[PDB]
Amino acid sequence: MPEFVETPIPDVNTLALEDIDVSNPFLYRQGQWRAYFKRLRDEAPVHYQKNSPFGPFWSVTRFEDILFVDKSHDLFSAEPQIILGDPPEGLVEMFIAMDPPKHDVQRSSVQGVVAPKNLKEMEGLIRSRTGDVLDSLPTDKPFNWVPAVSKELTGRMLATLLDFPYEERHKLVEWSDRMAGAASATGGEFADENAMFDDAADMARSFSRLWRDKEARRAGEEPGFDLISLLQSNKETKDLINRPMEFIGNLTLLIVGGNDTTRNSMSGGLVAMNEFPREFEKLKAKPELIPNMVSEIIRWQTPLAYMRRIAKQDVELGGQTIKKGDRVVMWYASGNRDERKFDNPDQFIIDRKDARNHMSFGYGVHRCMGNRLAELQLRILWEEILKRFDNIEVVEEPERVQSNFVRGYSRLMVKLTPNS
Ligand code: HEM
Repeated sequence: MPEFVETPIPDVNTLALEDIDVSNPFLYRQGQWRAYFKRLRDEAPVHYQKNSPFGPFWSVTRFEDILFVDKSHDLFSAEPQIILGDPPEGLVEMFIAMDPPKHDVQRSSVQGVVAPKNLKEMEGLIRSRTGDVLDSLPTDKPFNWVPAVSKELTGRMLATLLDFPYEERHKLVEWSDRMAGAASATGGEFADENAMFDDAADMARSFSRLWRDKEARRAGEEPGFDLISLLQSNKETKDLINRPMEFIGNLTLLIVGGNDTTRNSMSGGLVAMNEFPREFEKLKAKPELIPNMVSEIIRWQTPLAYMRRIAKQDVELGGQTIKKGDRVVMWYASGNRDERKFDNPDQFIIDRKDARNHMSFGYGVHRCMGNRLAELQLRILWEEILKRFDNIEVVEEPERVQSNFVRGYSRLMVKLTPNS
């Protein structure tokens, strides 16, 4: 797979409609994504690009149209992939890229790990880790929030969800980064197929051991609240290792789904607060805004820019005809900035009344399974921030990640001022 090398993105008004290529993974880093999507929403809301490095595709960029595509599982398929391109020549079936009814069967089998009753049992540990992390950070001198907080809290969460050995939690993050980030799939920075195969093999050995280990301990160990515990308590799933593709798939999806999304929500809120510092004063006055703010963070950031589908038949949309078999990209990042839905869509407004109606988790049968865990982690982060810090300043332009899919930060230099 060829690497994507950064070059300067031209002003969108300099281009013919036919030439707008929103698969470029530097649109986010260079700040051009907003104007590019505005033009599409306004002049070509259902747009066909016949020429791209990932092959041809439709872009759907308005909020209401994206809702329709996402909810229309009768017209659009999630199979075989939901990223714009393709993973390497043969690398792990996951229910995010499956249609009902098989989709439903697989998702039902793992969804209890994020049931409300279950999340209630994790809350104390999340809060204690969050507090410990924030207590460890330097004050009045800049540090990189991305490894210090966002990645650190996330890797700990991911290990808790499996019962993954805590001292090896980094491997979950690294394995997930390499998959999420294949150049061939998302225009991401990872171009070595061999390292992916090694990760795939190593992750399958690691999961297979942890399963056999936990079976051995469950003898007389009480089950915890992790996914593997729960799967080996439900009679339908207790044999899951005897179906290798479903076993590796469901576990991998859980880890990949919550890895960069939560990390980038955790980083993105500081970026939005730094761009609209009045909001942080508003928050300090009205701390009961935290739950609505979490929604507004998630909007505003939109951690995953899109999900892709294939048209099961010809479909009329936005004054066009999507043909059977065409790839179709639902641009959440565009829909969350659609002024037809959200007034002043680029402003971060903690008390925005319809923040909860964001599409960052999508809608329909694939709507994010981990949505409540993400919201719980983020509320707790901000509760714990608000107890400790009078200000939280970003001191350098953030470095943003190369990807058409992930909307994230690799460097975020922050200076904290304690309250007393
Ligand atoms: C802010 C954080 C998150 C964002 C923005 C996010 C976003 C998404 C999106 C856009 C989808 C597919 C939606 C669609 O196709 O309509 C999805 C699915 C999924 N997410 Fe998340 N997610 C986040 C956090 C999490 C976490 C923490 C986990 C796991 C603990 C997770 C697990 C999943 C899974 C398993 C699915 C597949 C659901 C299915 O296909 O039925 N997500 N997520």
